[PDB]
Amino acid sequence: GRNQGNTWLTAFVLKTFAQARAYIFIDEAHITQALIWLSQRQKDNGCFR
Amino acid sequence: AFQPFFVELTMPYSVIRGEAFTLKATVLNYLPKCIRVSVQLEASPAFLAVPVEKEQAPHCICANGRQTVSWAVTPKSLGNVNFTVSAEALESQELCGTEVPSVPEHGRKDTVIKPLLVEPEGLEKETTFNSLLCPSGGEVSEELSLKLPPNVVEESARASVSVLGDILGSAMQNTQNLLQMPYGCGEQNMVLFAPNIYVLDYLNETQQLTPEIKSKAIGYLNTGYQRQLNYKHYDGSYSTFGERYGRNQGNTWLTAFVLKTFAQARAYIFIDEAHITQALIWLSQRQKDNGCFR
Amino acid sequence: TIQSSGTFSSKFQVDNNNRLLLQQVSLPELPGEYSMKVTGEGCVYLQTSLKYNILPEKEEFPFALGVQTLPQTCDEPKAHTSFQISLSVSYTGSRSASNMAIVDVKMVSGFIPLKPTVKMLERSNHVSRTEVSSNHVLIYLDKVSNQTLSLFFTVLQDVPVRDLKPAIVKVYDYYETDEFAIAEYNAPCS
Ligand SMILES: *[C@@H]1O[C@H](CO)[C@@H](O[C@@H]2O[C@H](CO)[C@@H](O)[C@H](O)[C@H]2NC(C)=O)[C@H](O)[C@H]1NC(C)=O
Ligand SMILES: *[C@@H]1O[C@H](CO)[C@@H](O)[C@H](O)[C@H]1NC(C)=O
Repeated sequence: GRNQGNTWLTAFVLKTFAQARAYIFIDEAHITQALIWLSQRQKDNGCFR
Repeated sequence: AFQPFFVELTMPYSVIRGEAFTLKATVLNYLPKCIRVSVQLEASPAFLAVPVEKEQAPHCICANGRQTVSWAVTPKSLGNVNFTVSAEALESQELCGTEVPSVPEHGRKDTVIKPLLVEPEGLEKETTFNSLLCPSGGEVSEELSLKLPPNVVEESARASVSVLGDILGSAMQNTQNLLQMPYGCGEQNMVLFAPNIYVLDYLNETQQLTPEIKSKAIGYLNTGYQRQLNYKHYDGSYSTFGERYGRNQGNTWLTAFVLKTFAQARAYIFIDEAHITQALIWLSQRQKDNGCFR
Repeated sequence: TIQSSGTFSSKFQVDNNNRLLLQQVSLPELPGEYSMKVTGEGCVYLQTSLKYNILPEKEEFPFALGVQTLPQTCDEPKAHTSFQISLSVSYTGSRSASNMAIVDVKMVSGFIPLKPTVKMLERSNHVSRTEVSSNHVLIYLDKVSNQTLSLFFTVLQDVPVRDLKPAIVKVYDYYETDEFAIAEYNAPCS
């Protein structure tokens, strides 16, 4: 639960999930949830550990 | 336990304007002894009692003697009214039959006192009014006029007033009930989960109410949300059965009602902050820049 | 202070302890006029209510409660007791307000239903709550109807002797602008 993970693959893809969001439908929920998970990990000052 | 006498009656009913119904009275001797009982009814000018058995007295019967004893009466007043009858056994009259003991204990005379309702004439309603006064260490006064008498019925209309602040919730008999997975359909399931959700708020808040059935209703709600996972949409909206209807919105009472409690329910079993922001961001989209979106 | 036209003025008082106190008072005037006056700190609200009966003899109106009582008269020694009353109703204004809620069906002065329990028990028309009040009948939730349907149900004579005035059980709400649309008929066996 209270952890993060690798992001190359999610960063690599989350665009193409949004290029792949033409043929079969992935929502703008699947990308903002990905995003908002990221915004949380940011500290206010520190390069989050 | 035993009594040899008991009174059965004619329960009148909430009855019509014309009050001449059918009031009877019947006491029955289950003792083996034939005893005279002198009987009458305590009446008043609150109604127009009429002596059916005017000249002759319902007198005397024996063990399990059947006799029907009634009068006519056509009241004037309306509302619940008590009717007092009395039946007493007297001595020294061994003449109604061969003999009459007529020697009871402290339960000597049989007397019965019966609140009957009379329904007034016409269809019933009222009219009220609502007035506040809020002087702040000062004085305020108000006038209220109370009149709509079109097509009026005789002596039918009355009124009153009050004010209150009540504390000490007594109890909870209003509280408990239950239903379930709607045997007929998944359509009435919207009215299932909707009040189901805020039962969380009551478990402990109430101090009279039954939290356990609401602690059961969460047992249900631990399935309730799982249906809402199914009743949602992919883009984010919600329907009775959900997506396969793309470029549209849907009702929001239920999602607005819940999405907080989804976030009060996000303690026991885990729903993410994704499920709420996706709900949200679906909403922000529907907003125009200028128009109250159609 | 509760002051009226008829030289009448009743006073009341309220405090932390009278907080929870209901102060009921009525008056008999055909004049309805209620001047009041108070004092103190903070705000507080009192309320009124004026009871009265209506429907002595209303005239006919848009809606059709179709009720029929019996074979047009008792006119036989066995009757006044067993007579199945068939009720057949649908208003047309049925658009985009709610689901089917409204009904009222009750007994007259001295009449007890049994099979009426069982006929309501039977009815279910493509969708139904099988809802019941045990003095009334609730089979209504469904989609907009241009049809009616019906039913039929009797009583037993609880009252042998009954002064002349009927019972009529009507509730009628279809649209805000029009008159509220009553339709009626009593029991004829009398
Ligand atoms: C009741 O009347 C309505 C009137 O709208 C009927 O609904 C439609 O009626 C039109 C003609 O006015 C037809 O062309 C349609 O085929 C009807 N169906 C719909 C839903 O559009 C309706 O069929 C009638 N029956 C009930 C019980 O609603
Ligand atoms: C009538 O009887 C009812 C029920 O016993 C009682 O509550 C009410 O006070 C009585 N009214 C009187 C005494 O007139």
